[PDB]
Amino acid sequence: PDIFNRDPRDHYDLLQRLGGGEVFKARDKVSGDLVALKMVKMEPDDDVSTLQKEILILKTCRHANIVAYHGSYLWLQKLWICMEFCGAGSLQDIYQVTGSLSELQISYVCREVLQGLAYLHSQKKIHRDIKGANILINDAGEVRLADFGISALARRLEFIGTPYWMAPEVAAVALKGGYNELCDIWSLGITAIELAELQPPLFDVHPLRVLFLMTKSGYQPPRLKEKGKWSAAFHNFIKVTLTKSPKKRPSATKMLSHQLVSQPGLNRGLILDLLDKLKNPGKGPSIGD
Amino acid sequence: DIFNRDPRDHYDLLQRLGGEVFKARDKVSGDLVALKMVKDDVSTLQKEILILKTCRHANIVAYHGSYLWLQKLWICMEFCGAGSLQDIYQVTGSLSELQISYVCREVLQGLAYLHSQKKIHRDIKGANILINDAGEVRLADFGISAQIGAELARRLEFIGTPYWMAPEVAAVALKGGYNELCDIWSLGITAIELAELQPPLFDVHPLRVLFLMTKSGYQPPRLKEKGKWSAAFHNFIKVTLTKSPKKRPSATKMLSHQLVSQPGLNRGLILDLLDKLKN
Ligand SMILES: CCN(CC)CCNC(=O)c1c(C)[nH]c(/C=C2\C(=O)Nc3ccc(F)cc32)c1C
Ligand SMILES: CCN(CC)CCNC(=O)c1c(C)[nH]c(/C=C2\C(=O)Nc3ccc(F)cc32)c1C
Repeated sequence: PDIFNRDPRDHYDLLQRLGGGEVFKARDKVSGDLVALKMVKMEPDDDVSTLQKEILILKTCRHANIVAYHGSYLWLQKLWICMEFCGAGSLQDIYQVTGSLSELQISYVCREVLQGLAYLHSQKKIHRDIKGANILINDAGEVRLADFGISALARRLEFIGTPYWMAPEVAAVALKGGYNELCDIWSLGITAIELAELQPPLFDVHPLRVLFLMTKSGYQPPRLKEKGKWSAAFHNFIKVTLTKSPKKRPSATKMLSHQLVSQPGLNRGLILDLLDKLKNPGKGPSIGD
Repeated sequence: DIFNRDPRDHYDLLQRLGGEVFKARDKVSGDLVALKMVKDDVSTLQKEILILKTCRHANIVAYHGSYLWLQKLWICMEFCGAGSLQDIYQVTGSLSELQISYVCREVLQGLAYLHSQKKIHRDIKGANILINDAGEVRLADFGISAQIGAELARRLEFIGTPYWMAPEVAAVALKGGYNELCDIWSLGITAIELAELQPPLFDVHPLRVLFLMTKSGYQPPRLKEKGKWSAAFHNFIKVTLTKSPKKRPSATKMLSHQLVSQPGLNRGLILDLLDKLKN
């Protein structure tokens, strides 16, 4: 897992707090390469073997659409995860300045996220948290999924020995959990709306009320507010990723052949366009020269 | 309702009932009680105790108070002289159709109440159904039912933004992926257990049973010896054992079923069983 009991300041120069555990911009002391350092506060009763396993899940990822992992540092009951630095931050950080993404910019992001998701799911990993805040953009306009599952089955293993009085739905939860990797496909459909509208659907509704409505029978999956503005391909992409039944929701590899993400002309240049907007968001210079 | 003062001060310890539950006597009133001894978050502990304390119904064991001493938690509960139905049938053998119909009615009254309080028992079985000396039926928690409910309520307060969650993820975040109707199915299995001395598939490996239950085309269990039981009993088993929880009847709905609504269902049927237990 490459977890070093050393102080991270020995190898890296902390530069600036990027966000919030806490993420910092850092420079490699020998090469001068920019990295990101995610600091996670560890409690004393935390199990070491469980931390090594979680870290190794990140370490064993070798895909272009998942942030690269360089190493980890355990010092002062604080874990420092060293990863690929993505200059433009998250898509949430970006759209909060630029406004709504265009249909082609979203199509390219969805394609890149789906490539990341197809790889994770083929390794039996579930991101579990796909949203604008967790999709990073580097200076080249490239898309990376941030780290997942760190400091997040054993309880469910206890009941497994006595299933004889269990209802079929309880037995299904006990054996495979109440969800699988297809939860990420639904989260990506919500993310595509988020990128188009600046908010996920029902964002103005109380957290608890949304949870209740989502579980309530007759629950209708979200849809894009405007119609004509978006192609039939984009509306269908949202409709199929937001399939209510996970038994009917398509896999990431199935989605990769969808018209919205398989169309020609989708490249990081679409994101470099968005980045240009980010660099100069306000109006041009006034008469005061 | 938890105290730091050692329980031996209020109660005289008696014989171990099952392990860890103990029979005990109140030092001032002489009243018999049962003490559940359990060997860490104080927020989750208070949540568990409150679930037990707020259970005030004639078909649910009464809570008296709790004691935290030597890192051990002693939960003082109402005493039921005949122990669990499991303890009983391992001595008497099979219950009759009328004794089962009476137990099912009493359990359903206990469940209708728990379900009305947004509580789920989650471990309905012969082992968790107590019988007192007067032939009355009380639902109990030998295991970790209140712990599960408390742990779920704890996870709810710490549940992050829900807006990107798939509906199935929302269901586990909100209620562990199922609802109160699981108790209805467990009651269906318990009625077979009281009739045959074991739930269906008891002889089959638990991993194999889990795979069998989660497979497509899984047939709900049925009573083995069909001619021994009435059409009403066969039907009660059929409807409580509805595979889909969308079609499974509620505890209030089940209380209007012929098997449990019929006259001549009273504690006298269990008194006959208890005398058989003493014979
Ligand atoms: C809070 C205000 N911020 C201004 C500094 C908003 C803009 N955000 C920023 O600058 C920013 C930048 C430039 N990078 C990141 C984050 C990460 C990065 O590079 N690799 C990672 C790997 C994993 C991970 F989980 C996060 C990151 C942010 C938040
Ligand atoms: C296996 C046969 N054994 C013979 C010695 C045990 C028979 N069983 C017995 O004696 C017995 C008696 C008389 N009460 C209980 C249990 C409880 C009780 O009264 N209130 C509760 C409240 C909560 C709870 F979680 C358990 C009990 C048993 C096991």
